Amino acid sequence: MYSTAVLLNKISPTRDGQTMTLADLQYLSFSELRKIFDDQLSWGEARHL
Amino acid sequence: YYTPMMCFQRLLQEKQFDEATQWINYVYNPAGYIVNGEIAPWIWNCRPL
Amino acid sequence: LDAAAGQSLAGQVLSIAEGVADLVPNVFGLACGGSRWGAALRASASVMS
Amino acid sequence: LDAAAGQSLAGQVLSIAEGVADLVPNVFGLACGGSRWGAALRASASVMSLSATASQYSADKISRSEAYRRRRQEWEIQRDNADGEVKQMDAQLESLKI
Amino acid sequence: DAFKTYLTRFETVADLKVVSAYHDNVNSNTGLTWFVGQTRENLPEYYWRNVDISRMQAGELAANAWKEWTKIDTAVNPYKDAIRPVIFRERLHLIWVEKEEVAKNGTDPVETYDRFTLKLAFLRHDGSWSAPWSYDITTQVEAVTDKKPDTERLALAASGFQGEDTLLVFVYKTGKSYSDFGGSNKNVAGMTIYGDGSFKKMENTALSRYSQLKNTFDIIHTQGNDLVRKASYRFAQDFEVPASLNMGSAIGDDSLTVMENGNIPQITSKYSSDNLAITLHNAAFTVRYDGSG
Amino acid sequence: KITVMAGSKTHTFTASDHIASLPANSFDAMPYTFKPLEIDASSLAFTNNIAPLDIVFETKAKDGRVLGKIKQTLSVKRVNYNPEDILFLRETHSGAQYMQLGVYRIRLNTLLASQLVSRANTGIDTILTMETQRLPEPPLGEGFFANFVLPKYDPAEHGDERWFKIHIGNVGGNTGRQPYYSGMLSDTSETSMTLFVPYAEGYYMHEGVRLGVGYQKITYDNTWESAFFYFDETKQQFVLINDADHDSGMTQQGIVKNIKKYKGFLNVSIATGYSAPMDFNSASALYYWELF
Amino acid sequence: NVDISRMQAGELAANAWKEWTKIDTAVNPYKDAIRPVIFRERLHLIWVEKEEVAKNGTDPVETYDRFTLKLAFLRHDGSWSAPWSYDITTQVEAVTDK
Amino acid sequence: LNMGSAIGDDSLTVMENGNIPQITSKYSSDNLAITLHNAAFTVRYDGSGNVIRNKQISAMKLTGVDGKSQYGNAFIIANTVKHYGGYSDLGGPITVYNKTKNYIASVQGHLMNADYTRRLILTPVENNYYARLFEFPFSPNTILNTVFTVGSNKTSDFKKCSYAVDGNNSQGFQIFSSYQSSGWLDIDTGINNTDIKITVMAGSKTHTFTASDHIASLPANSFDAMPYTFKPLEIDASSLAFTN
Amino acid sequence: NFVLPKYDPAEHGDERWFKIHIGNVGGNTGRQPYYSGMLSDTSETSMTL
Repeated sequence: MYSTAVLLNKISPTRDGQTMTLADLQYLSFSELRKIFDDQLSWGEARHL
Repeated sequence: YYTPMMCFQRLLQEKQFDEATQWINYVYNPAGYIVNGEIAPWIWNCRPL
Repeated sequence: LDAAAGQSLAGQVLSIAEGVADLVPNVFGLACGGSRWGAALRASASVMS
Repeated sequence: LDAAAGQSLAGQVLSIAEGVADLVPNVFGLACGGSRWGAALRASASVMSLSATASQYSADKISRSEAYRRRRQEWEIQRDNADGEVKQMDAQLESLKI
Repeated sequence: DAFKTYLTRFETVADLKVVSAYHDNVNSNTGLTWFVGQTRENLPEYYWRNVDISRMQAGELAANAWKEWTKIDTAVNPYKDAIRPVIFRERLHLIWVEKEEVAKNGTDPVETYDRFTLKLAFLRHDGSWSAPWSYDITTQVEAVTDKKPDTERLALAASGFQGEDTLLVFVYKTGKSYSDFGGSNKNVAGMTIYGDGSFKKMENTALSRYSQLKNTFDIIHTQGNDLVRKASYRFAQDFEVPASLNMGSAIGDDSLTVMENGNIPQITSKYSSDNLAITLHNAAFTVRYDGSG
Repeated sequence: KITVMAGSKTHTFTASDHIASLPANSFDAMPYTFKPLEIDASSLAFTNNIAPLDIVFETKAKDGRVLGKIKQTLSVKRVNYNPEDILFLRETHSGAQYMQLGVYRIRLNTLLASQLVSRANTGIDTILTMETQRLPEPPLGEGFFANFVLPKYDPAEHGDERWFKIHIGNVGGNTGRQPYYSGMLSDTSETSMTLFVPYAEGYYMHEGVRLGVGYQKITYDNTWESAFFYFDETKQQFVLINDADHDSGMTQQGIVKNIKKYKGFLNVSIATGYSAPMDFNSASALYYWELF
Repeated sequence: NVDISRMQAGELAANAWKEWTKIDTAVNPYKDAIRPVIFRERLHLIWVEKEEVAKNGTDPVETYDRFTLKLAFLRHDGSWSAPWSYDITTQVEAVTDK
Repeated sequence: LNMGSAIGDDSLTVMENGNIPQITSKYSSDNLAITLHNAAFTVRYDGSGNVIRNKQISAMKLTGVDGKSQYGNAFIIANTVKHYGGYSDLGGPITVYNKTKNYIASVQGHLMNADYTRRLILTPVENNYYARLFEFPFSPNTILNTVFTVGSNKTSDFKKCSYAVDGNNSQGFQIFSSYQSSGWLDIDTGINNTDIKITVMAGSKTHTFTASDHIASLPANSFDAMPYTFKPLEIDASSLAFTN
Repeated sequence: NFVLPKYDPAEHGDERWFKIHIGNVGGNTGRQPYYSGMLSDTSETSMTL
């Protein structure tokens, strides 16, 4: 496989206006990030990120 | 069921603790279990019980 | 010393394979035979010893 | 002990050479064959046995050395106690003089 | 002197020359690559190691990506270099061949043909090796050696077909190229073994089904007597997928219900020219009322 | 419902049309099974021969509440048996084994124990020294060694970034670029390095073999900017092409007239007869770390 | 072995020599065909062996002598690696004039 | 064969990897011929490790307005340089003088004062700010150890003046860091094609091969490490005195 | 899969236990007890045979 930029863009923006970075999302363990972006990517990509 | 507590009991007999707790968590964990990045719905980490 | 005991604990497989593999006749042609009779029993003695 | 364990640690090469040397047929002419079947397996078994032997020797050697080390510590502590008592009763002695 | 003995052991472990490699994957991008090599001395003892090229950064490989050598204690005496590592039941197995000068009974001239013994054995959870299964392949090797094993270099390739948990091993004669399997090509005779010891020679069409694995053969390069060895690969028909999958359970929303036994037990893939078609059989789960406690 | 997404394809099968056996209706454990589902998947992006697909069990009630969303992902692996991309082991006549994967070469074994013997027949001191630590080793097959010196870092020319990717060009069947190396640039001096170009007979296609460099914000991969090389046979040696502007040159396909000096690199040359020093990062690195 | 560099033309001190050392290799050479050599700047020891063999498929079982050239080299511990073996029966037959 | 490396003279340079990897001997009737293939070594401008090295070589390696280079140029350096005074003795500014292109290149390891835009000051008195000779500004507030471009023929004046004053802002003196320089020393990093050479002596034969006639590949001409490789050398040596 | 009703003394009677029997098999057209169970007087009993 996956492109990190493509995935982060797929989740973009960061809800503040700009694209988020990996450092922006430290952020939360796997389950609640799968919840907060449930409709916006798949399980495998979540694992990847 | 038997071998995990075999190892656990021996560890406790040698004043080792943290590895013993890590070991016995294989059979029970009050904090529940983590599988596939998620909290388990079962209660005991051994099916027959 | 545990390593010594364990590597002792793994001679039985090879010794039994030796015993069973010796049964096949080794001479042939116009004078066949020559199988090491009772070899398997000595293999068993070796494994127990 | 060190020499014995080390030299027993060098029988494996010869034994495995024996194993690989026996596979060749020894009889020939009009009755060929006679190779010792499965001998190499017994060679491997023997090298395992002698390896375990040398390891036993090594463990005994080191255990014995550590036994001496402990005995040495014990001598040291009791000698220190002897000296402590010596100077202690020397102080007692100066008290008795005064 | 202790340093000297360690130096001796270091040189006998360091001069190791690798002789076979195998890849537990159907591509060249991920997986674990396994090497077996033989010592410089004239004694038959072998060492194995493996390395992860998933971490390969295209020309750069860190130290930790490797594994140290490891002795194989089995008493194998393989003929020349017909020794090879393979993986099935996702576990390691070693395969090799043995030459023995046997004479057929009831011949006035006692001719001395070469029986070829196919010996397979696997490493267990303590490195202890089970005794090898042995099969007779003298007929097939004679056929592919053209009754002259000695004049021509022999080799075998091992591959694991996990579509049905079988082993595809091919004995053949070295060449600059290789034609399709099955029928007129007499250079390659394969052998399929099931997970128990049942061996089967395959007929022409069954052979041709695996024709595409012909790329991983040990080919004499065009520069004369040059010999380049290729690592074997796990084979899939054209696209590998696990035959079953599952994700167990999950807590339902609002902590009032759960679902469980999410499983897809039968997964089949069929490749028709360009099309890849996935069929899932008896995919099922269950939904039951309970909370979180 | 079950939703399957693969590439641009999204098939939803509900119990309305793919139910195997509809269960009872109560508050009990309701088991749900489906007819064997067929899913067509050919539009997959097989990046590195692996294509990911996802399967979602969606369970919801008529009130609008969702009973739950099961997510699972599968990888589909494309069998790839091209001759060029299967690694194969080669041996030099000097006895240094290595493996080749496409363009890359990795040394596997080592050939140093002989010199350890030579020194250890004298005192131990001789073993554990720089000269033994920098013993030469034979080349990794046929090829050559090229020295590059790269300019001091400049935000104006190089730009945002200080690392750079040196890429290979004309090799095998891949005319396009392939990242061959990465480095970090020095903002206080010019960086010196030596790279081992591999070789095979007829391995290079048209116009020798290229050595290009990418700085971000810029890359000199246009015509006659990357360094160019070829194996000259009349000299039986590897020779560059574009050390300067020239009006005639002997490329792998003969006489060429439009020759310009290589760009980007401060300096490019061939380290003739140069032997790589004793490496501490090979497959056999751990033994060297242990021994030294 | 001995260093004759300190030879003073007929006279040498004892230290120029070195004490004897047993070779533990199980070598049984024919008569006196045994010899030391040095390469890789390390010792190697070479000898030949006589084996009474009969060529297969001969109505008279003649007993020629296969001559086995065995080379083994000393290691840093003094252990002897098992020898490489080569076949030189044809050349020895040619030079011995049968 | 190999000599490894050796320290250059004057504690400013070093010669590395002197090695002769390929020796071939050919015997033609009487003649003995030695051929050395890919004879090579390398040169690296670096000292034994002192103030002289870490300051003056960094002065060499950094450049200025002329555009990189300034290489092969004569410099007026100091023998020994020592703390003289100031607030705190950090790296401190010491300069070197290119005479061919009259450049003041001063280097400082680290700074302490971030308010005063202090001046590169070269004064012959160390005690009179009105007796100042050399004053030079900053483009960046922090110093990047920049060129200062003397301009005129002040080589001897540079030789006479000492006591590089760092602060010397409007307050008059404000000693930041001055360094004693003792005597002065001359260097020239220029080298000629004939300058570098290899000599082989055997018996009555003395063959000198320079880069003028037996050069394989001429390296860069800069302040970096120059690797030197020669053509395969033929050396005839037949009249040797074989003693023993 | 069998799901069996919640126990009722009116329709079941004295006993909450039940015997599942096999019929037409082999040569035994008669009854043959195949399984036994306890019925749940609070919920429905689910089992797979």
